[PDB]
Amino acid sequence: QLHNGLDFSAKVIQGSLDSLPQEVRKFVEGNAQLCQPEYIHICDGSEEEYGRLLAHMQEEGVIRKLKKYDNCWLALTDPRDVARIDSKTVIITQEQRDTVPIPKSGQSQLGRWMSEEDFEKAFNARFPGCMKGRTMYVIPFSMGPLGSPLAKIGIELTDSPYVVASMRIMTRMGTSVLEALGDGEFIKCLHSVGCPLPLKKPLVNNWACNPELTLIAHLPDRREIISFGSGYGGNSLLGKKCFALRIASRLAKEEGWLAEHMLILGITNPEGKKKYLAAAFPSACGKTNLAMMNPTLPGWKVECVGDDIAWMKFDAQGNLRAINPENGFFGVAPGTSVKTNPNAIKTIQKNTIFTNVAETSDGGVYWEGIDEPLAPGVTITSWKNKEWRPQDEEPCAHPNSRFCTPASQCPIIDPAWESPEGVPIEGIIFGGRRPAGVPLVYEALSWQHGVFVGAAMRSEAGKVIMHDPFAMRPFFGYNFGKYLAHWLSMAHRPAAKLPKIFHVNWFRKDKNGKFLWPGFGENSRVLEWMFGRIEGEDSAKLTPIGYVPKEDALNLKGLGDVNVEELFGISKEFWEKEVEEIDKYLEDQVNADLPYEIERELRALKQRISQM
Ligand SMILES: Nc1nc2c(ncn2[C@@H]2O[C@H](COP(=O)(O)OP(=O)(O)OP(=O)(O)O)[C@@H](O)[C@H]2O)c(=O)[nH]1
Ligand SMILES: O=C(O)C(=O)CS(=O)(=O)O
Ligand SMILES: [Mn+2]
Ligand SMILES: [Mn+2]
Ligand SMILES: [Mn+2]
Ligand code: NA
Repeated sequence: QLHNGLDFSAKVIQGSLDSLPQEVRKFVEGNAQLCQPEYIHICDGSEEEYGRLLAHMQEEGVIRKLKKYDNCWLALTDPRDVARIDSKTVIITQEQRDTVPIPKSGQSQLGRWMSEEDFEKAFNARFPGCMKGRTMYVIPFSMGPLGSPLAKIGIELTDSPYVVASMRIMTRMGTSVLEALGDGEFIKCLHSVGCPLPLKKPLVNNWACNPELTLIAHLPDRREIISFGSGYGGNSLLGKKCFALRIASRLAKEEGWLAEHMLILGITNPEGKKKYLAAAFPSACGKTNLAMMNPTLPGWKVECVGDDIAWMKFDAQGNLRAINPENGFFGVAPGTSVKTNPNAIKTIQKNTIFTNVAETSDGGVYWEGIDEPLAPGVTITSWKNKEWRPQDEEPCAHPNSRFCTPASQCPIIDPAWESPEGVPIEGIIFGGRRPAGVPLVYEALSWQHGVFVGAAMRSEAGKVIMHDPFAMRPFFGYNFGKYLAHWLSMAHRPAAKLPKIFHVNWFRKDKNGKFLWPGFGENSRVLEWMFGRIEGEDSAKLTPIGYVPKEDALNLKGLGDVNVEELFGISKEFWEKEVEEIDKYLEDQVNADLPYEIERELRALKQRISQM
């Protein structure tokens, strides 16, 4: 330097720029030059750092301590910033077609491309000076066990202490990650709440955000994620959806693996045999309930590897090995109860951050569907920081409110959940909310059929049934047609042991709007059937849509009131409509990039339905 504006050492309040690997230093200092933070804090991941940052947020009114529990905390947000926001989420590539298929007639629902030129303008209108008066925290983090051949490293720069705290839970972060990285590659993650000091606009609820300029961008060819204006969830905790789905799905395509919106569980039967399964359901369709299931069937055990994201790669032996790249659960709070998710209830009463839930007067948490009475006298403060009564029209918790809890605390966390080699997946499950037409469970006829089943996924949002292929509609890092081809190519991998593919529906309803299946821990009975089918058991009957359980194949003991005929009913009329809708969707949305085999599976299903 000819002056003193490029070396930021004097502003470092933890760590040392000299200690960092050369490329990490360049990333930090270049963005410090741009965003103009007051200080730079290089995170070490220590309990001391974590304790002190929580206390600082507490001092500032940014979080409250939940005194009923052990080291639990509550953040209430600006109501403008409450959710991952797909409408302001983009992927930048040279050519649009690499990001989304060019649709035949419509607008793509499979992604949102932005040109390099448009992104440069958007970036320049946002980031220069955006951290003025704030600390830039440098978060070194591993997605996956440290040392796993399947793990990847990120560096997230943020001006949000809430993001630091939450990333310590949801990733493996701190000094050991810098040491593991050395001069290797890493995903560059840049985040700002977009509220430089002095504040140009009012701060609502002590929650810094800039909704008008919110933009969550992914630049896969530059290995960069750049996020501005939201402090919330998937928009700010950049390891989770940004990295471990959007960027990682593209990396996966390049490198021969898969990055999916799937839980991973281990299930052990009464004969002491264990298998791992993965399942892809959309948001609001119960991955976290399944991943942590307390099975009702005697002698069965479920253990949780992860509840949301799976990274999977065939090894040299042909086994599909999966890791959970996360380090915690970022679970939807409302609807979580002792009956719907008793293992979550156990997990979240220590070392857990809650966002947008209600607070009880004794310092506890509350939400819709907690299904748990309060003692007379105990009152509730809503997520909008107002007194709230059970008879009020508004909910006490935001519908997308979340807990953020360490995975190591889960009482059924799988003993191999941090195994660097991953766990061998033997079945993959698809599913969504279908109130009509779709049976409780069916099994695909082939790998190709099963990829089609993933592709054809639909789920209830006046009710609207929308498409959500592979539970990845918000999350494809690249052209969905090419993603299909990538999944199909797995069948041609020498020695591959391709898992059995199933589709489930927990949500079928009778004519009165009542669920036909009780669900939750009773889903263990469906898992039992899958288990047997993986073992080769003669428990399946062929239908037009795939294999279903034979009469009397499901254990229905302790239920008895279940209407199996309606629950497993397959209507020609319904399935004719269904195939037409899938046809129209794939034709428009995937168009010139629809693989031959998926078109063939569509034709085959239409043909089988035609013979009913
Ligand atoms: N009827 C029924 N509902 C279920 C079952 N399992 C989960 N649910 C419902 O699914 C919702 C909870 O699922 P979420 O935690 O939002 O789903 P998720 O897949 O983990 O979502 P993300 O965390 O956003 O990826 C609640 O409405 C539950 O009542 C089931 O077996 N039967
Ligand atoms: O939306 C999902 O599927 C999530 O798991 C929440 S967030 O991480 O996108 O905020
Ligand atoms: Mn979940
Ligand atoms: Mn999710
Ligand atoms: Mn093929
Ligand atoms: Na707040």
